[PDB]
Order: sequence, then C-alpha cells, then structure tokens
Amino acid sequence: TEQEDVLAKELEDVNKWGLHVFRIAELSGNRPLTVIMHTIFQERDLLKTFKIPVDTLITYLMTLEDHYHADVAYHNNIHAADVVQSTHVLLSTPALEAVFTDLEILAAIFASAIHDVDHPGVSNQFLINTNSELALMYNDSSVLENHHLAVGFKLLQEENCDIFQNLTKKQRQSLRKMVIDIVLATDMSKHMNLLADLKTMVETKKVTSSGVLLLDNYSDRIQVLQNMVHCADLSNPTKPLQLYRQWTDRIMEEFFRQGDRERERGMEISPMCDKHNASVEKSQVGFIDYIVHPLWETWADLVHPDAQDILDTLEDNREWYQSTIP
Amino acid sequence: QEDVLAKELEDVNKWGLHVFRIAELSGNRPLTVIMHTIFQERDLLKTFKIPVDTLITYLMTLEDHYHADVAYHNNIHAADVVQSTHVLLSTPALEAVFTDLEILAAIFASAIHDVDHPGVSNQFLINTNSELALMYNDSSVLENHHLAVGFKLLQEENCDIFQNLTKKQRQSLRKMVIDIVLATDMSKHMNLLADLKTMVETKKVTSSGVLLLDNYSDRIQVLQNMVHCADLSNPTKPLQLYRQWTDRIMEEFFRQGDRERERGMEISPMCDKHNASVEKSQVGFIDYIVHPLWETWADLVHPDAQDILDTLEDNREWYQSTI
Ligand SMILES: O=c1cc(-c2ccc(O)c(-c3c(O)cc(O)c4c(=O)cc(-c5ccc(O)cc5)oc34)c2)oc2cc(O)cc(O)c12
Ligand SMILES: O=c1cc(-c2ccc(O)c(-c3c(O)cc(O)c4c(=O)cc(-c5ccc(O)cc5)oc34)c2)oc2cc(O)cc(O)c12
Ligand SMILES: [Mg+2]
Ligand SMILES: [Mg+2]
Ligand SMILES: [Zn+2]
Ligand SMILES: [Zn+2]
Repeated sequence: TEQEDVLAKELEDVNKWGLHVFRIAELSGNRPLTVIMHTIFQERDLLKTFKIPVDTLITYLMTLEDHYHADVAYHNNIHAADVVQSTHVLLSTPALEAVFTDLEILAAIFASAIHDVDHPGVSNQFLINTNSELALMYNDSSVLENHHLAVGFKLLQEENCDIFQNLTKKQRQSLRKMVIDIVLATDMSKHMNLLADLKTMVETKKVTSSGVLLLDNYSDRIQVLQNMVHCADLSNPTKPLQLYRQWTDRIMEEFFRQGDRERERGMEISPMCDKHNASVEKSQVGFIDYIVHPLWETWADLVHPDAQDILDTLEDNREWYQSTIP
Repeated sequence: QEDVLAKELEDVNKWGLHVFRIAELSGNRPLTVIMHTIFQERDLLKTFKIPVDTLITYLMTLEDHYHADVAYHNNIHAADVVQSTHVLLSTPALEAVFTDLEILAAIFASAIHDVDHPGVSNQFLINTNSELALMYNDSSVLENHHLAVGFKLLQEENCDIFQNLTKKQRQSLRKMVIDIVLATDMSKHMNLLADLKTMVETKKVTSSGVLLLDNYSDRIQVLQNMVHCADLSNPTKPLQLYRQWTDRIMEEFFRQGDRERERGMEISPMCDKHNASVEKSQVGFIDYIVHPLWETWADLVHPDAQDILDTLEDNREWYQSTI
C-alpha cells in the first residue's frame, strides 16, 4: 500500500537527528519501537552478526512494545523508539568510529529499547511515597530503572523471544552487565555524579589524529555508553523545535496527570506536576540551563566537533523558549 | 519447659546465649521469643506504642518465612544476629549514642536480614539465571529480597508493628533498615571494613569517653558494621556454639555444591564435600574476614569488646593447635 510505502521512506532518515518519529508512530499503527529497532538492526547488520532469526526479533520487539503503556503520554513506546534511534545516531558519530564492539553496540541499542519499559507514568519519588509494590520490591533505590531492566530481560523468556539465543555464554553475561549499568544510569538521581565523571574524562581525554577517542578499561567504555544513553534520553531539547515541543506537551501532560493523582490522594505535588501553578516555558529554560545544557556541552567537548549541530539546536531552542516568556 | 525457656532468656544480654536450646525450648521459635524479650528489655513496645499481639503476630509470620530446611540461613541464625546486635548496641562505648529509632532499626534489620533465604549464594542465583537474580539485576539479590519480604509482611493481618510511628519516623526507619541490610552483602565487606578502619583512625569521643558521631553517614555506617559483625559472629562465640554454626554452614555449602554438580557448573569455594576441609575454611575465614572485622570493631569500642575478641582468637588457636 501507499500506507507502507511512506513509512519506508520516513524510515530512510533512521541515521539522522530529527527523525519523524511521531509520523512513523502513526504510519506503523503505533508500532514505532518495533519498526525502528528492526530497521536499525537491519541497518547495522546485527541479525546476521548475532544469528537473530528475524521473526524472533519481531516477536520480541512486539512483546517489548506491548509492555510500554500506550496511555502514558511521554514514557511510552514512542519515547523508547526515539531514545533507541538517538543512541543509534550517537553511535555512528565520527569520534566514536569502531570504538565499541558489535556486542557493546548491541548493549547500547538494547538498553535504550528497554530503558523505560512498563513505565507507569509516575516518578520514583511518587512510587516511594505511595508505598507502591514497585518501591517495596526494590527498596526505594532506582525503582523504575530496576523494573525496566527486569521486564526487558524477562520478556526474552517468552515463546520465541530470545534474540540472544545464539550468543555465547560470556557474551550473554557481558551484554547483561552492560545493559544493567546503562539503564541504571538513566536514573536522574545519578545525573550529577554521572556528569562529573564525564567532565573528568573530558579533562583528560586522549584522541588519535582524525579525532577518534581512546578508552582503555571497562570503567570508561561503559560510562561513555552510560552518558550516551543518558544524553539520548535527555535529547528532546536538542531535536528540531517542532519535535521538541511535541515532547514538551507530552511530558507536561504526564507530569500533570501525576499531579492530579497526587492531589487526589492529598500528597505534596512534585515539582512540575501542578497544572494550576505551572510555568511550562520557564521550566524548560531552567531544565536546559541547569541539566540538559551542561550534559550536552560536556558531551560535545568529548566528541568535538561531531555534536556541534546537536548543541546548536539546543541553544536555539533555549533562546526560543526564553522568548516565549513575556 | 516454659520455666526453663524463661531462664535461658535471662541471658539475653550476654554473649554466648544458648540460642540453640532456646530454639528447642520455644518450639522452633527462637526469633519470636528473643525479639519479644529484647523489645521488653529495651522497653520498645511502650516507646513506639507497639501492641503486644501485633508484635507476636508479625514475629511469627516473619519467622515462618525463614526456611526450616536450610541448615544455616534460618530463623535460628536470625535470632542469633538479633541477640548479638542487641548486645553490641549495649556496649559502654555507645551509651546514649543512638536514638530509640536507630535502635529499633538495627534490631528490626537484624531480624529480617536473611528472611526467605533459599540456602544458596547470590552468585549461584546469578549463574543459574534465577528469578530472584532476574528481578534484582544481579545486585545484592538476596539482600534486596530479604528487605522486600521483611517489609511486605508488615502488611499482613495485625502485623504492622510500626503502625503508631509517625510518618517521618517510618521514613527514617525504612531508609536505615535498607542501608543496614544491604550492607550485609559480603561483596560490600571490604569497603565497609575500609570505612570502619578510617573511622577508627579518625575516632572521636565526647566528654565521657563515648563514641562521637555527628552525621547520618557515620551513624548508619557504625550500625551497618555492627549488624555485619553480628552476622559474622559465629567464630567469636563459645566454641560449642561456634562448632554448631560451622557444621550448619558447611552442610548448606555442600548442598549448594551438590546442585552445582547436578548442573556441571564449577563448584564454588568450600561447597565441594569431596574436596572440602572444614578446618582450613575456618582458619582462612577467620584470618581474612572475621578477625580483621572484629579487631577493627574492637578498636572502635575499645576495650568494650575484648572478651569477644579474646574468644575469637582462642577459637582461632583451637584450630591452629588441632589442624
Ligand atoms: O537540579 C535540578 C534537577 C532537575 C531535575 C531533576 C529530576 C528530573 O526528573 C528532571 C526532569 C526530567 O527528568 C525530565 C524532564 O523532561 C524535565 C522537564 O521537562 C522539566 C524539569 C524541571 C524544570 C524546572 C524545575 O524547577 C524542576 C524540574 O525537570 C525535568 C529535572 O531539574 C532542575 C531544574 C531547574 O530549573 C534547576 C535545577 O537545579 C534542576
Ligand atoms: O569473599 C569472601 C566471602 C566469604 C563469605 C561469603 C558468604 C558467606 O555466607 C560466608 C560465611 C558465613 O556467612 C558464615 C560462616 O560461618 C562461614 C564459614 O564458616 C566459612 C566461610 C568460608 C570460608 C572460606 C571460603 O573460601 C569461603 C567461605 O564462609 C562463611 C563467607 O568468605 C570468604 C572467606 C575467605 O577465606 C576469603 C574470602 O575472600 C571470602
Ligand atoms: Mg527512565
Ligand atoms: Mg544474608
Ligand atoms: Zn527515558
Ligand atoms: Zn546472615
């Protein structure tokens, strides 16, 4: 159909910052994660490199996407597809060419795909403060992020869902640990310590001629992948403004629906979640100034100059949101 | 028999309590009766308005979720750690250092710190792709699980012994209990001991001679090492208790190696009953783990723990002279 023809040409932009991820979401019938991951796996030749049967991959992605809540405005399968594709671009960057093995690449993309699976649309602090089953299970520590990992790995055990079946013993173990360290690092309560170590690595960065980056142990491979997926998760303000604003509308609706769930239980309303005292534009400027821009500036230095366009878009969008404040 | 149990329970403030007799005399309820006795002794039911029937009901529910078919990590071990932590809290070097809430957290954490232990290591649960290691992403799999169970059972019928604590009290106790139990993971032992060595070398005492602890970081860290010491307190106990603990942990290890054999996996250290020496295990366990830990704790509370440290070294030299 012309229906599938357009999705296929929209998917040609899969290597580009600013992929039309919302139209891909509509064209695929609300399967952006499955089609974007399939494309990225086709693009990186990962099915052959790891002997993943395509119907096993599709079956897993469909199951994985099924476990993102479609009634959650932001932390849904579109956000996962976006973080997947954003990590996929951040991996093709010139300063990181052939720095990561086929396995580590598989870790970064897989972690991005599962990094928010089964997100209920409420924050860790909410889950802790409501004495939820999730916070009880995980002892208030990275509650969501531990749950995303647990579901993402668990779904591999469903019928014809083990996309890692033809990986070796040690490969499965190394992939498992890397995905764990990556997704656990998406917890915003670790952002400051994560950013400090990224600065420390930047202060002492070592590069070849041409500008490819040198890491040596594992404690530096994983932290770059940690900050990369952390950057991809915090990449909305660096996307074209029309994309950024649709993400802003979605995160605010999800915040507000948490604030209503909070107000109806008579709880303290978390920052950003009260629709009756919100300042969406000022909040985006502060969020950029204090969180997103320090992160992406530090990432830009580490990969100089490959992330300049990304950083440029972020500062354009900051200046714009500031101008919407009268 | 209730008269004899009550008399053994008079030793609740003593190192070397006959915890195994109390297990027998209480109908395999050492955790319930020892916790109840300690709560009475410390007057915790009235301090925190804990109703007596609620306490007994939770304690027996908690004790039930320890496995009676696990040789070491069972309700007797929990009662032992509870009572050992109880004695360590009463040491003169810590008089009036800790609040009633921190005392409640340390004792409660000791009670739940190994609940629903299946008798196999974290590494075994990771290598066998267990549902527990799956749930907890291979990090402190048992310890996170003990915490989840211990807090979960407070929700059963008339089991919330914290129902009359204030909300911030509950919030403060919950965080302290989590920090304490997660520190019982032996993978955390070296860092926990390095911190304790740092605290000993930078030690501060008030006007009295009592340990000085400004902040949460130092206070929770002492409680972590305290419960960690109580958890690793078998070789410091009188030899007839120590040996029974050693027989139990060896049998639990051997059972883990028997399942490792029924799967062709590499057999964990000290789990191969066909290549195990109990005497060498105890000597290495004391020399590398228990004596470094207890010597450092003895420094922190010097000289309060001299008899405990003397008993550990005597039990060391009992192995030395008999191997
Ligand atoms: O230290 C800070 C941490 C955070 C922080 C912490 C957890 C957080 O979860 C998010 C978060 C996030 O994880 C994801 C987001 O999309 C936002 C967002 O859009 C807006 C904000 C926001 C804006 C203004 C505020 O006063 C507070 C929050 O937060 C988002 C941000 O936001 C700041 C916003 C500021 O304006 C100033 C700060 O110092 C901070
Ligand atoms: O890293 C280590 C962890 C542990 C460890 C872990 C879980 C554990 O459960 C116990 C444990 C415990 O909790 C209680 C015990 O009574 C013992 C014991 O008697 C003997 C041993 C033991 C002895 C030698 C070994 O090579 C291993 C174990 O362990 C007991 C100990 O023991 C060590 C003992 C050593 O001699 C050296 C170590 O590095 C370690
Ligand atoms: Mg997340
Ligand atoms: Mg334990
Ligand atoms: Zn996310
Ligand atoms: Zn224990």
